Amino acid sequence: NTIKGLMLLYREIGPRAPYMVLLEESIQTKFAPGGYPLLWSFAMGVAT
RNA sequence: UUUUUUUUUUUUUUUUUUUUUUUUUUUUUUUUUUUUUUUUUUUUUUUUUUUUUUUUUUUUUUUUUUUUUUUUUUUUUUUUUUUU
Repeated sequence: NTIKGLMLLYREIGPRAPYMVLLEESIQTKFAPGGYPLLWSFAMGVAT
């Protein structure tokens, strides 16, 4: 559910969304793993 | 035709209970660390006219039958007798 909301937030940000870390947007913190540690940990499991 | 029966007799106020006694702020975490140009192949080579047959020969008028012969009037019964 949290991931689904984030994708809508990413679409809402605009053309500056991919360069969020470069501009150091405060919205970036909500995107970082830590708000969804369980799925991210599973995601890194298959990724590796 | 008709012959019975066909008023009434109880009871019918009330007696409880009905306030309250707990809890009810907070103590975590929450940036990032990879990868992400390309390396082949990619014209064509065959074949592709024609050779047969394709008139006709039979039959195809007719021969029977086809009027008629019966029957075809009628002959019974057909008021009433209780009760109410």
